[PDB]
Amino acid sequence: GSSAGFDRHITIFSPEGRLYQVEYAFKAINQGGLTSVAVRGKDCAVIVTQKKVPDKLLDSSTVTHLFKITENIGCVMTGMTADSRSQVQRARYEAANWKYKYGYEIPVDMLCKRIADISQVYTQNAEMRPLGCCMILIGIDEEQGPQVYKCDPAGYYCGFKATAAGVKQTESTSFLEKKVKKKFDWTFEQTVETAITCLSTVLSIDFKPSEIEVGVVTVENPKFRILTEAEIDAHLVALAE
Amino acid sequence: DREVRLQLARKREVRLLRRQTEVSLLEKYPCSKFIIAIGNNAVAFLSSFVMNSGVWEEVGCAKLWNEWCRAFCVFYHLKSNPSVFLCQCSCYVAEDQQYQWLEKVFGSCPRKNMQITILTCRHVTDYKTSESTGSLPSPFLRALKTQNFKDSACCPLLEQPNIVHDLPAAVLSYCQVWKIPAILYLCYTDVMKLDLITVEAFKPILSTRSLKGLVKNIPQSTEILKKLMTTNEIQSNIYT
Amino acid sequence: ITVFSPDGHLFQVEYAQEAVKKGSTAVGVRGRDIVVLGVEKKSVAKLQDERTVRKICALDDNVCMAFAGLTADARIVINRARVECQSHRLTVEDPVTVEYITRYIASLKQRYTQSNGRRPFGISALIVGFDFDGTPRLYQTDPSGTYHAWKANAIGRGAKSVREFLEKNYTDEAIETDDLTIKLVIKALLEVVQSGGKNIELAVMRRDQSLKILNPEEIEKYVAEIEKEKE
Amino acid sequence: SRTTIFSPEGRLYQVEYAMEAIGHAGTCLGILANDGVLLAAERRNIHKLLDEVFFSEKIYKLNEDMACSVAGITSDANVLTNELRLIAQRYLLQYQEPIPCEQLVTALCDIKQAYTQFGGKRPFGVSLLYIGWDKHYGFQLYQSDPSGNYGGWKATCIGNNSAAAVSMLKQDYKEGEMTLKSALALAIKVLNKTMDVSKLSAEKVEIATLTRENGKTVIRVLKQKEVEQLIKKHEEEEA
Amino acid sequence: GTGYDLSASTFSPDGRVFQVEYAMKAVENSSTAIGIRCKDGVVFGVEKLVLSKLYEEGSNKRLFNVDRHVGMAVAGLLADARSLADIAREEASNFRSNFGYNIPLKHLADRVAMYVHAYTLYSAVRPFGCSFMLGSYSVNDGAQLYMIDPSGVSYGYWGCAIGKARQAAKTEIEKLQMKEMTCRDIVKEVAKIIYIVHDEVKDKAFELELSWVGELTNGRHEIVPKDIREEAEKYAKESLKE
Amino acid sequence: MFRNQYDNDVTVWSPQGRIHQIEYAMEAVKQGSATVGLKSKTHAVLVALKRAQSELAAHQKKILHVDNHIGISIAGLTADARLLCNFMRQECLDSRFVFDRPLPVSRLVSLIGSKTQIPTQRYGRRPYGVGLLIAGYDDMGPHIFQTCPSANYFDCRAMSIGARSQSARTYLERHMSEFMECNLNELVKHGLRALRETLPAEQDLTTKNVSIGIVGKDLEFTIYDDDDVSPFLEGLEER
Amino acid sequence: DVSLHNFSARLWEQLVHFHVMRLTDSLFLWVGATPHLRNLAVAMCSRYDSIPVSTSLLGDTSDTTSTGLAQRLARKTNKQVFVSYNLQNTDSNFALLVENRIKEEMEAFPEKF
Amino acid sequence: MFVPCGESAPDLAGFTLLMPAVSVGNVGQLAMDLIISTLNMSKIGYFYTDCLVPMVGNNPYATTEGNSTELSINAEVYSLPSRKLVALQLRSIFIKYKSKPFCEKLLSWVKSSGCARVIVLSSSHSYQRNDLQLRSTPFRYLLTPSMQKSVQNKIKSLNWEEMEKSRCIPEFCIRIPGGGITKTLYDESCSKEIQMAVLLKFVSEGDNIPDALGLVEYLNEWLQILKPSRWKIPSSWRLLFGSGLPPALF
Amino acid sequence: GYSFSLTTFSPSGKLVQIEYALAAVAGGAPSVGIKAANGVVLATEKKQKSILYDERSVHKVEPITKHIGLVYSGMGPDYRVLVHRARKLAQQYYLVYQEPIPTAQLVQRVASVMQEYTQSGGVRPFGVSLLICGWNEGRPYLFQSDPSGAYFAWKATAMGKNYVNGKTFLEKRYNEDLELEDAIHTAILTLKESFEGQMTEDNIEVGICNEAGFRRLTPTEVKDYLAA
Repeated sequence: GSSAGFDRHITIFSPEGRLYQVEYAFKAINQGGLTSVAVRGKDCAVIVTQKKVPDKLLDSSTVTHLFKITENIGCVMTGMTADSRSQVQRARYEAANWKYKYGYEIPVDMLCKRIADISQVYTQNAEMRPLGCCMILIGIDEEQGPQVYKCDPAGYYCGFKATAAGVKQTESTSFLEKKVKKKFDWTFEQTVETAITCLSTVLSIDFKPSEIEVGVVTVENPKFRILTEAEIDAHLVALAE
Repeated sequence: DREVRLQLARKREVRLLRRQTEVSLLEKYPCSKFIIAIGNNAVAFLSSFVMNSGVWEEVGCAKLWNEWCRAFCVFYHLKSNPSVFLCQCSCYVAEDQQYQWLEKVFGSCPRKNMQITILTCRHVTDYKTSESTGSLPSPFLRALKTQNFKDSACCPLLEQPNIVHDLPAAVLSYCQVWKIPAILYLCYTDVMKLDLITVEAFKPILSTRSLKGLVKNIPQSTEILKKLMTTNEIQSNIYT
Repeated sequence: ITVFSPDGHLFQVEYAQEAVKKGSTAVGVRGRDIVVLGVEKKSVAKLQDERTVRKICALDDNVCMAFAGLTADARIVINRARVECQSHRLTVEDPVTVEYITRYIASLKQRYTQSNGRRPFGISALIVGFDFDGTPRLYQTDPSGTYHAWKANAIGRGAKSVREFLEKNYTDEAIETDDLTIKLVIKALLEVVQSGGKNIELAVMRRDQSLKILNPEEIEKYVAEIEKEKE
Repeated sequence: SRTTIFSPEGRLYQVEYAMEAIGHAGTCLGILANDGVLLAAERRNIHKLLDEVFFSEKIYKLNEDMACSVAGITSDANVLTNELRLIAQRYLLQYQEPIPCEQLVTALCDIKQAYTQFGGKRPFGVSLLYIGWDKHYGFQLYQSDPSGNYGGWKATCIGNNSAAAVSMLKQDYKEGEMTLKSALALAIKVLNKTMDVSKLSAEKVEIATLTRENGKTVIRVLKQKEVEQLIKKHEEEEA
Repeated sequence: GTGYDLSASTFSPDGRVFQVEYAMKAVENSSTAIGIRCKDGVVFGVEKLVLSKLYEEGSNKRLFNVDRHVGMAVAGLLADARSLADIAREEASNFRSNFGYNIPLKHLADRVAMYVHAYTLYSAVRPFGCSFMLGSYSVNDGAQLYMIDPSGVSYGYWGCAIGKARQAAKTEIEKLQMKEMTCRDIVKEVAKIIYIVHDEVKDKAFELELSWVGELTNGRHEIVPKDIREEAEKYAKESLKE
Repeated sequence: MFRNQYDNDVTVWSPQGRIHQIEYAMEAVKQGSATVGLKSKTHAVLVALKRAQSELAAHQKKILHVDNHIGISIAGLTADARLLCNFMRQECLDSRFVFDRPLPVSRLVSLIGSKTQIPTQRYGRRPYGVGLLIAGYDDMGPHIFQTCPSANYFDCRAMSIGARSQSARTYLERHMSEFMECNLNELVKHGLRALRETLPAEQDLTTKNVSIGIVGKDLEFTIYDDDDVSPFLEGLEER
Repeated sequence: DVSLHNFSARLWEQLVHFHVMRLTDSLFLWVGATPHLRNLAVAMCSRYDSIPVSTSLLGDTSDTTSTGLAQRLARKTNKQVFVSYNLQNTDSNFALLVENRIKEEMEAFPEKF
Repeated sequence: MFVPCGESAPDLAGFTLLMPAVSVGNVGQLAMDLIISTLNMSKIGYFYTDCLVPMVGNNPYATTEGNSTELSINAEVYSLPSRKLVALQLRSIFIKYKSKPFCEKLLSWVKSSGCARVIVLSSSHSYQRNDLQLRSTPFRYLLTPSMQKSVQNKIKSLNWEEMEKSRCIPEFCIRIPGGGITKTLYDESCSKEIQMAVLLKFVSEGDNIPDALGLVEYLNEWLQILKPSRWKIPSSWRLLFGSGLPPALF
Repeated sequence: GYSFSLTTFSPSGKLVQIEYALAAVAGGAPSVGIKAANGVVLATEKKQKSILYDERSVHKVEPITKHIGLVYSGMGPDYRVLVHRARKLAQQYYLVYQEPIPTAQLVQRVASVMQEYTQSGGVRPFGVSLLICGWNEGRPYLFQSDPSGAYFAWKATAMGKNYVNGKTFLEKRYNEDLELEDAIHTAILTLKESFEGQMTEDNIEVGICNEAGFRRLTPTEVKDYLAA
């Protein structure tokens, strides 16, 4: 290829020491069109994302963004669906390898570290392109309890307590920091309501049980569970009252 | 460096060598119908039909050199009435040498009376068409008249987006700029080698006024002559 | 590098030919009982020893070669050729033939000019020496990899001019003895470069001897008598 | 891209670019002397907080018999000097006789030319000067070119070149009728001539003397007061 | 997006890879193919544009049979369609052998989606120029229809189209209600849609290529009987006329 | 104008959703000599036009023998033709060697398509630039298969590809029903008439420029040379 | 019969390994520290050329090491010698040592070439 | 080298030339042809020079059937005397070592004829500056000192972005790698002190129709060509990207 | 993939790729290290932009075989990859020589990896600069591995934002030898001089090294040093 331009070739650094391909991957994540949130409560970790179904011929059940890598580890995906599914499969493979070799469950920290290493590989080798998707890992840890880690195509994997990703990421993060500074009990219902209302207020729309999908992992039940539309409707009624 | 480049420039430049043995051809004798044949098929058709009756004495040859083709650029005149001229140019003239060739042929003192009839063949792929190139007729042809030609073309003119470059375009541009009546015939043929179908498609031109009285009919003599040049240099083993 | 010109010329080999043309004039003569090499020198060496700039070398004892072009690729090809000579002397235990090493160098150049991952050598190795039976030899490879035996060849700066001058001069009467061959080589070199003197790097090899780098004092005295003969 | 493609005129490219990079890469100097071949360099910037844990900057030691100075890219110079040490120790393991200077410089230039020949890597753009006494011949100094061929330059200077002064100082003593002290004097004179900005000031230049004393190559680097008196000789030269 | 549309591993300033979009639009260049996922099963319909009478009937077939149960309708480049059909055949056979039972449509769908996405990732290899509808019916899994966009998405559809007339076909399909009916009427409906979307002025002629999988064919992807195809074509012609 | 930017490689998609390299490969078949392929209810005749030049220079063997019941004719590049013929011969021989069964023509064509699809997808490659007219007779019956330079292939009743093959295509399309219900001699004569209409008006079907390969119900694929084509030329009307 | 005389030698420092396949006269020789069949050339005495004719079977064509070693070994012995030199760079002097290394073994074990 | 279409040799005294440049793709030429078609600028002469590879074709701006059957050489010039507007039209690629003679010849032509302001529509490479092109607007300008101060203050009021003055060999000489002809032409004009301005745009190779629309809108904003559906595209803008879909491919 | 070298010499001869890598390194959080008499410290700023970021998950310091320790300024995935590579090299050296890897050879190995990654095609130079730590023979070490692969021994140096001001501050502050328990104070003051606000316990990390090795200490431990 011999792509001399910095803007259309990952390897070459920009004159200001920046990687334009990574920025364009972030713009792809934005182009996904959806927004996702994640909050680490004192008792569980939540992930809330909207499920906008084009038209009606498409089966709403098939389209999803909540994925589980390990039975305790959940995930939410933002960006191109193909890239998201590829990263989910790679994370599943990494979890299986860790279970087979080390013998115990893959910690969320180590899973995000591995995914960040893969992203570094992608963003360093000129052959391939950075995957246009952002993945947020949640799970219950025996030592740190609930754990929220967000991995990004750049290779940045710092753990969070409350985080968001998507087109409305900035406003969601602002509102989430505002909520965090209050520092209330952060109970299951509290954290779930915080996340869902953050998404609703940043999108400036009313939420329906079928319009969004919610998944939660709790200390009492380490296994990751995707909340059914009935539970989401109950929580929406809770916000209403 | 510069001297080497200058030596190359000479090697590439067209040199006019008289065939009767720095004055240009038209500067030496004026013409009234200068026929230009570009490509092997064009010169083959010329030799078959037009150069059948008359002396057609050799007057000059514009020898040149380029990375593609060094063949010949022999010029002819009927010699029964030297008013009518002719040119059988098979060697490919490069872009940097086309205007040198124009200067050698005409120079800077044209007569402004010649009906420049240009004979050339292009490939079907060059033809810009709305549909696929495979749907086009194999040997179909097109014409490009100038402002003051005024003589109806025997074939439909080219479409707007389609263009022609290289030496035929060079001569046509020279004629248009200096207001010389002319017409550029394009024989869009799928086979660029010597094939009698291409000259069969070139046939309609001898019927029109352009190159009308030069051919002394005799289709049998011309048709037999066409089979003479059908034998050509052995091709390579690339295609079978 | 791996693409042909419209006329059928590989660009890399032609560029290597140009590099050779910019090189010094390697001139050799196939004399009986004596083979003489000669290469034009750029003098200079005001603070540099002539040992490291010796364009004429010795591949083993029965072969000596000179080159014209870039000196780095020349050094590496010389190293490979001498390594091959030593390996043959070790395994086969026979004196390497001039034909053998010339063909090896030509094959190496062909390999390097064929693959597109590596550029051709930009030199033309002029190889001389004596075979097992003592037959004088004269060869000249090219970046393309075409080795050709010659009676008296000359390749480098103004290769064609010196080659035709030497062809006009080269005769068995001029090849008799060894002083006459030295005169021929020095005459060709002086025709190339008028300054002469230090520019004339002269080397001689006899039938049963090794490569003798003729001393500059010997080179200039031969030049003087050559001048005397002209007058 | 076309890192190993011949130019139309035969001027292989990226190696003139290496040449220019060397040219604007300081001023490394070295002059051969009968007592012992000498080397010199330009200690760019004061570097007050820098600690000289290493043997010296731009003057890397090649085992016990050879030392080298570079005037090119620092990283490439480091890698190539590490390779030089590796090859020298390799030959020492092979035979007790230490690697001759000519063979080692030939090996390094072979690596550089191989990079210049096989595509897939930018040429190593570092020019090196090797000092060292050898069992064969004697004290030797070689000028290396990042594009390949080395040289046997008894006196040479890379970077800012200006070989006229070094030639006028080398041929002054017949180029073979010199002494070590004359070598330091001439090196200081030429360095001062090259150093247009003010003048060489002690820590602005680092030199190393490689002489065989009692059958032992001593590679002694001059600094502190050793360089202070060298520039004092520069003051002596000014008079 | 000039300059950023030459490699599949280059992101445009907007943040999209243009090679994949060009692959989708090249799929658009081909004639439209329609699939329907009714309650009884899945029915396929492809506008097989006849090029010349010389080609024997059945040539350039667009409806492939990956296995007994799983079929496929394709669009875009037919060479890539055949290659993907072979790959899906291999995957389905591998699963049937290793696990012993027929592959669920979801597994084949996401595996082939991952493969095509892998092709879209790298600069050397180019994205597949074909989009296909992996549709199948099982007595347990149910009537499932998955479209595999060259991008690498595996979305379950109740009905969708791919080709030049994709938009109008989708509009007509959504006018149709694809729930709770036998495929016996779905064949007629899909033939009707194909007839409407077909453009006689541009496309000289076409051939109806209908295949279905469902309880009527015992969950097997088989070409519809000639009588049923003729009846569907007659109904479509009658509806189109006036 | 714009297509020039999206036709350098085979892995680039044009803004029009096209790969012009595949189109150029598809024209490479037209660059070759004309060939005609037609079949009847019991036979599959493959008629090829040998280059009408001095056969002394080169014996243009357009029709090649693949198996006892499969044979093909070359239209396009010779290297790709040879590779494809060798590949088909390997597959047929492997089938008959392991399973002891004739390889069906359709399976062989599917394998050819799968093999020829890879170069189109991969970088730095090119599609096989040759068009094959596979005249075979498997259990189902006679089969004329058109293999384009692209991996796409067509099962054709009658076909003709190469230079100026449109006239042959017209003739074949005008007489399909006759081809279906013709015997060996009549079908061969029809193919020869198609080839003649491919030829110019002046040129006629000579023994030097005509080769035919016939595979039938009880006839193995046999290539008839210049001497063996006269029987069909005799009895064929000139008009 | 085929005598598979597998042996190793600490050439220079790296423990480069060796392999032998006698057959009848078509000796096969492999060289390389890592077990890789990178290059391979076959050379045997030819009645038409003074140098035994050799061709680079597989591997990089710009190596001229396996071919040369095969030619020299085919001149030393009779018939074919399938040399498979597989050293990455080894400069060129190291190759001479290996040629010495194999040479010593042939003197020690003429039968186990 | 101006040759009139008829024989009157129309004078271009007090006119403003509109020349394109061989830029990245064909942005300058496309925009020039677009404005020619929109403004219905009649042909007046034929600038026959020895610098471009010859080419011929029918009238790019067919309009009427009679005007459709014409001849278009590599270098032809149209003008609209109503607004004292003249416009050259380049439609050919250059011969090696011939662009500078073109610069000199056209500078002499404009100086002698009287065409005051020469507008050079062009385009530069996408990357352009040190990431400044990605941050700032692609459009720029480059006007010679001889340009009328009225136009200079008009541009200043327009609040445009001036040329980045890309660093070159001495230290900040304006460099336009995409245009190629643009730099030498500007230098020749400055030597001749001929009023002219280069209106370029950081673009990349590919489809450049939107770039042409942007450039013509830039020119309209400056000189109010049309009205500071909109531009009537030429009939030449047809089959500019392909030659039909081969049936066997799909 | 893209085996041909992508870092190409400029006509003038400067390697623009390395210069851009150095610019990216400069555009990073300040990281200052001191080679004190009794130890070497690597105080760097672990700046939490928002309360959402949790410093307890990721760390900017990483000890190598106890004695060695590293920090970085820019990027950070590259830093993680380099840390993994250096740890693997240390393990290999220890298991093959049966002795802990001395500092200088680890610096040489990482610099060689950087040089390979800037030289070989298909890849970009690492956009990070590494500050080694070590207690070899019982002395400090402050090698600064630049992205190109040039490591220089220092006594007081900053590499991130406002590294020039930090260098001047250290030159006007750092003693000829100083001592442990004061190098941390000097580094904290340098960070203050090059900070965008206030430092909490977990807003900066210290890479103090001693006879035991490069120790990360704890947020409470450093918090004690901030009050002093």
